[PDB]
Amino acid sequence: QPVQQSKRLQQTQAQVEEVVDIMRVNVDKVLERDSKISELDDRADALQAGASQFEASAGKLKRKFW
Amino acid sequence: GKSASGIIMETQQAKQTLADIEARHADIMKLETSIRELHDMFMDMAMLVESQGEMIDRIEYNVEAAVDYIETAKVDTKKAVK
Amino acid sequence: ERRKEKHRKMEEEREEMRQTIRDKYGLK
Amino acid sequence: KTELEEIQQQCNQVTDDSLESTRRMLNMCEESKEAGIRTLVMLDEQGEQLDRIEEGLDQINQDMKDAEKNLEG
Amino acid sequence: PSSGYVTRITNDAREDDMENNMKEVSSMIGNLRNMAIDMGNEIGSQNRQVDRIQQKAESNESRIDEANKKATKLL
Repeated sequence: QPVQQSKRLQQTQAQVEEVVDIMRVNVDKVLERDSKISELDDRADALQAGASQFEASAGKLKRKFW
Repeated sequence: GKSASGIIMETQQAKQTLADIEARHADIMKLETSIRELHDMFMDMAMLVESQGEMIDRIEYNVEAAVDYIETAKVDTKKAVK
Repeated sequence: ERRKEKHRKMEEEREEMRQTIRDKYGLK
Repeated sequence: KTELEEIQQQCNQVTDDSLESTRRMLNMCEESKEAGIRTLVMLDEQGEQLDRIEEGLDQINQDMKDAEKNLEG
Repeated sequence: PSSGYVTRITNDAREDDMENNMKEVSSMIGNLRNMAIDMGNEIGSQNRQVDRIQQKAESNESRIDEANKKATKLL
């Protein structure tokens, strides 16, 4: 149904508040994401080493005999 | 003499207009507070997503080796023959 | 543990920013 | 009078408060819009990296179940 | 408070001004919405997609390590 034309100020007022809520959700989600993206900078480096270990165990394994 | 009863209502109407005025004011001011808020949140997303940015840059360089290791040592396990 | 140090020492300040922000708007 | 004039002054300092309010509002929305751009731009390039991370940690799992030929010893 | 966002009390330019900023502040907000909805959806995606990175990068652990045990056994 048609536009809106009786209290355009309040209209924006309201129209602005909905956006505020859509953002409480986005800020929230960006938080769950800030934590997750923490366990990644860990396990990343925690695997950036898990390999830097499976390497020497080959450069030494190789170089040796087996 | 100079006005008397006239300047009497020239005020009654003033007090009204100022009442209409502060009225409109409060609406606008109310809108402006919600907007500061929408604004504050928008600015936080951009500083947040810009932080987790470095955590996706480093988390890069470090995986820019992680598998590169299980690669350099991927072949080294070929001595499954020797 | 040398690594798990910076790892938990970092997450800390990360939580200092999480709450400060989370409360600033009223979450949980 | 020092009755009607004071009122006419409040009438003008408040109207100026409003015009000033709309002005900041408008400024606040533009700043709000410049942050949404650069934000959406970051979430973009980063939503790309987050794919290589997965890509790399795909070859990691690839160059792995192969060394599972450790059925040597 | 409509038929124009700003109710003309004293017919100035002070309001004409307000009107134009209103017609514009409002005409820029339904705009911030799309952005709020966009990013909002992307946040969620990059999110659940970061978990996959997790689950998977966890098995890359029980490999780059558990299979490295054999690298300690053999040699």
